[PDB]
Amino acid sequence: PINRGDLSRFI
Amino acid sequence: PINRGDLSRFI
Amino acid sequence: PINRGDLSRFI
Amino acid sequence: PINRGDLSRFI
Amino acid sequence: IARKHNLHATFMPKPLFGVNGSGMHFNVSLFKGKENAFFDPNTEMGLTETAYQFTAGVLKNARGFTAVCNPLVNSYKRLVPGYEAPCYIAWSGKNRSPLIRVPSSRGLSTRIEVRSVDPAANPYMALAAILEAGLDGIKNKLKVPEPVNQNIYEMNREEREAVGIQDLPSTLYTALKAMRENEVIKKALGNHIYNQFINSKSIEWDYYRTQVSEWERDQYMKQY
Amino acid sequence: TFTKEDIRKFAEEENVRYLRLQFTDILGTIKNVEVPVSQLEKVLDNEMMFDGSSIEGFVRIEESDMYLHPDLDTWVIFPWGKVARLICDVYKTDGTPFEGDPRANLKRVLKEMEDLGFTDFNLGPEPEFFLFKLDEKGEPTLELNDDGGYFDLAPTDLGENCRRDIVLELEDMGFDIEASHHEVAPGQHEIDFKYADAVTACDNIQTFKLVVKTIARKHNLHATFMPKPLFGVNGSGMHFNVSLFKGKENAFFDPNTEMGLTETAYQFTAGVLKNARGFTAVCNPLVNSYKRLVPGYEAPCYIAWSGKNRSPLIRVPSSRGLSTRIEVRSVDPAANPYMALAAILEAGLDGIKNKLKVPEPVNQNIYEMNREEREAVGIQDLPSTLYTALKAMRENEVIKKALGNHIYNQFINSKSIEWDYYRTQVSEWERDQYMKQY
Amino acid sequence: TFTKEDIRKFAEEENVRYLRLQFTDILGTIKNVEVPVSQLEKVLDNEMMFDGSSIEGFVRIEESDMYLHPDLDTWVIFPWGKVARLICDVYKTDGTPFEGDPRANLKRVLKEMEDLGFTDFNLGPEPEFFLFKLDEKGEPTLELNDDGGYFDLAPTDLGENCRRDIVLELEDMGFDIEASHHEVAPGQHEIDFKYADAVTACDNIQTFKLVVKTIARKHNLHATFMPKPLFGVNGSGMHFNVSLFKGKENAFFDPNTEMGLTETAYQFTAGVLKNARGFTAVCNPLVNSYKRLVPGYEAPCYIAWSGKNRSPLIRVPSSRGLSTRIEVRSVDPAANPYMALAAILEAGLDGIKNKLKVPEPVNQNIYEMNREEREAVGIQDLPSTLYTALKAMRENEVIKKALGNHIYNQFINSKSIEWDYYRTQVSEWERDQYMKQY
Ligand SMILES: NC(=O)CC[C@H](N)C(=O)O
Ligand SMILES: NC(=O)CC[C@H](N)C(=O)O
Ligand SMILES: NC(=O)CC[C@H](N)C(=O)O
Ligand SMILES: [Mg+2]
Ligand SMILES: [Mg+2]
Ligand SMILES: [Mg+2]
Ligand SMILES: [Mg+2]
Ligand SMILES: [Mg+2]
Repeated sequence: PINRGDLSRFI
Repeated sequence: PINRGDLSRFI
Repeated sequence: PINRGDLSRFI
Repeated sequence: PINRGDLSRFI
Repeated sequence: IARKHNLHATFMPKPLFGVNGSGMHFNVSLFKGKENAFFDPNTEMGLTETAYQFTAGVLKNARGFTAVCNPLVNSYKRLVPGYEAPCYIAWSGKNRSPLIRVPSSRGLSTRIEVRSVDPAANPYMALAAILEAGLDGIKNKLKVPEPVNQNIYEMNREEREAVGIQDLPSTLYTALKAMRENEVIKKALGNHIYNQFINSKSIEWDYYRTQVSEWERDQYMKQY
Repeated sequence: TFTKEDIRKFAEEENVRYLRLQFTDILGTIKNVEVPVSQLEKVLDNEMMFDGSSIEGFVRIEESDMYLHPDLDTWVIFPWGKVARLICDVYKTDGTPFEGDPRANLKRVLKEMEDLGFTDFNLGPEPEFFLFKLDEKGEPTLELNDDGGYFDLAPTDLGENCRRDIVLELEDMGFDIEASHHEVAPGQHEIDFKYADAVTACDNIQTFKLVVKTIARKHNLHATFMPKPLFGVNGSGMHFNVSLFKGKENAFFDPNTEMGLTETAYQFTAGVLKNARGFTAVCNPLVNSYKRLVPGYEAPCYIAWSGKNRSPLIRVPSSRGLSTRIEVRSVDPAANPYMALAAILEAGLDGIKNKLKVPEPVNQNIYEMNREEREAVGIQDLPSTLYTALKAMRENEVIKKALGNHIYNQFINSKSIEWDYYRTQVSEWERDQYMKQY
Repeated sequence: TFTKEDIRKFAEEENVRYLRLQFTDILGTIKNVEVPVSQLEKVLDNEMMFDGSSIEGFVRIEESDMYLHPDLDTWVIFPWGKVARLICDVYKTDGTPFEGDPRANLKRVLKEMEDLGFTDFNLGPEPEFFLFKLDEKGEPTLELNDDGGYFDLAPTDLGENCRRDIVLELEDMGFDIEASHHEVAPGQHEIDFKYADAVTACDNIQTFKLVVKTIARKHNLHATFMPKPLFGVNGSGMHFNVSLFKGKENAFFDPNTEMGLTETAYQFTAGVLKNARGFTAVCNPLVNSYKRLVPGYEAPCYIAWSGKNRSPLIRVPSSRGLSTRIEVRSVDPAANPYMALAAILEAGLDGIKNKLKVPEPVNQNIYEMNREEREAVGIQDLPSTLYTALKAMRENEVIKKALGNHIYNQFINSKSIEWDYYRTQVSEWERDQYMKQY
């Protein structure tokens, strides 16, 4: 995902 | 990645 | 190394 | 030292 | 034998997250008398119109028998992209995760591979459903859609549906919903087996849906 | 502004009993000489002597003798008798400033900038830091102080509120805080300063780091400015908003063009983009720094500028008028503020006096682009490792001119030694991937 | 040599009940298809089908269908019904060999070498490995099996003697062992083979790795061929002693010159030295491999040849006559034997048919030389990281010719992905150095 940093809660 | 299953060692 | 004392962080 | 590998017992 | 070796053998479709699941791909072939009905000895591709009708029928009713071929709640955790398990209804001769694959073998060994079956499914019921779908395609003379190739990897669900590629059900609840709307699966299973399977799976899903998962407690309970 | 009489009066009324003569080395570490207040006169006479080789960091060889000349305008009293500090420049025994002092180097760069007609170079930093919990033994752990998100109200009001205490203590010390907020990663915080002149801005950055590290210890926490302490979450950056001024007037502001950017601003950003690979090592001096420069966490990975993009190297904020500025986002909080600011200013001036043409700004249709197409368009990539960053730095003349020969050589030697020590280590990742597969 | 009738007789008399159709991928991993002996006929008809995309390793996308053609000369029965193995080549559905198979690529390279007048390319490897102790759970620990030194008699006679058991089991299987000894680092061992033809030598290397890993597990140990499992001690190498033959005669031997080296040998070593940076990635394919390529542990770090030196890239042993050979010391046991041998042979042939002039051999007065003076003399350095090694490999045409387009592209993609995953990790060294100093 382009916004990997913003989805850190799911990963 | 398309081949996520083959890259499971790195993740 | 000549300055062994100053490089103690790396050793 | 040049022979660091041979002096591993001391380091 | 696994218990003999101080091990535990499991046919669970997806025991571990983030790794490949377990499948039970079915290579099926029809025969009418010492002769494979799928083999065309004259065509370069080597597939009979009967084989095309069979795969068209299997593709047509794929949503219908998904619940029988994937009967567990955990089964639909295997049907996620990236682990070679099929996620949409398509056929190909060379693709990463096609629902139906046609192996390069010909002659008496030509066959059609259905890859959605997992080892937790009942073999008799899954085989009956697949055979009934194939026969429904055969006796309706359905036209098989175009095979998919490498340029489907760059396609969202909207474009895939615009082309005509339907998606497999993503949950056991929606799989049962789809199964309740298909007549071929009911004909394959018989009324008694159909009703008992639907009741059992509805009860199982009802028990599963009320559980509070650890994922919910990790995501919520501090953010809300 | 302060004079000797003001310092004596402040010492007398406030009962100052301890003095910290504060300076910095080429690695950005805050160094100091402690003195009793009875030595105050000797401090004000520029007669305090110290090694001076400590400026070299860990590559120092021979002990020297150098004098400390305090800057009276940097006087401030800590709120924790009392302790006061003075930021001092380092002078050789011949009365001339030491060429290895980053503060003197930045002053020299500003002085040479003043010959181009510009009078001020204002900097506003955006330093981000992490707060970790301490264990029973007092060592830092890997658990964060909270679990908030971007602009969250995580440390609400009661019990630690370390960020609020830091802001209030900085305000009591005489700082100018613009705003503060929770950062994207859990336990990550950001405090923003109002713009100030270059030397004052770098001094404020150093003092802010010291104050944050003190107050976090007061709250049983550990504050770190490490660029990438944790894998898989956002890193910490120190974005620099810079602006040029030639006399009560922003040189980047165009009051007629609807864009509002002067050709001088375009030349400045063209020069910064041209030499971006040159000063990457100075702005990202740690091995860990290049673990932040990975895609997906808003850190810049290639050389481009934009007004609206996820991770551009240079961003132009929508503000105009006297507040128009250019934001360089590759800087991390571990960088030396004086050296990084000098490098950025030198690159901008090199672009200005060469009348370089700024490339086209990037927009949304760059997200779907491989490195080959990006290079075909003309977008270069930042160095991915400290080794390659040093390789690029050795090929740039602007960075050498900005740093001076002494600082340039010492920095290159120090970073080469650090990389050499890092490269021989066997990581846990290697032991996990191999030793069973091979 | 064996035929179908010989295989059937061996299966009948020895009561073979299990067959292993063995092959390898581009990463050197030993892959196999298991079969019951009742399928033996179908095995001998070249009709066994399998995926074939497994040859691509972890970058495979789509499942293919490929045939296994066994080589009857590789038949051997394991000493542990019984289990037998056959090494098979991979063929496409059109009856032609798969271009992605390293064994077929090496065979093609040898076939094209045969057009130059040379008939045989003999290889003797020197694989070194480490033996670690297992814990209660059966996982490998970091404790070594013994504490011996160079050529020590550490595992004396009673209790494990894993090296002796490995040698004896290999001898029982029909191998040709020259000698074995304890290596420099504790728990490190080396077993040497007599020279054999290229394909047979690589097959023997694969079988040796399999046998060592099995027997070490038998002795409650873990055998690893990782290039540098432990920091501060010697790494493991797989030095390749190679020799060219054009008809019952060594092409490297000069019976008249006092040195005893033919101009062909000088051209071969010149070609290997010229393209050393090109094939470094293939010969050192792991990230950990370049942790072995550090000074002080006898691993080569720069491109040079000598007859007597601590760590030359190419060594010429004092043996002459039919045993004269050239030793390439940069190869590590984690490398794919077929690909590394093909690259070395292609570099040597490139030197031969271009009549390159070998540079001067290095001697004792190179130990006191920095990299600048070494480069001024003409000694290039090997790539220090896998990233830079891939960069160098992308600029060499000889390695591409040796590997073939398919293998070249797949190897580059796999190694780029591996390095990309490695570079984003935050190491424990970074957390030790930083997070308190910054
Ligand atoms: N590539 C394979 O044969 C594995 C298939 C995969 N396990 C699945 O669930 O279908
Ligand atoms: N969005 C933000 O302000 C965070 C920036 C991010 N922490 C960086 O490293 O640049
Ligand atoms: N002296 C030896 O034979 C050991 C060689 C050393 N292990 C290497 O990595 O090359
Ligand atoms: Mg299959
Ligand atoms: Mg921020
Ligand atoms: Mg910003
Ligand atoms: Mg050896
Ligand atoms: Mg050797």
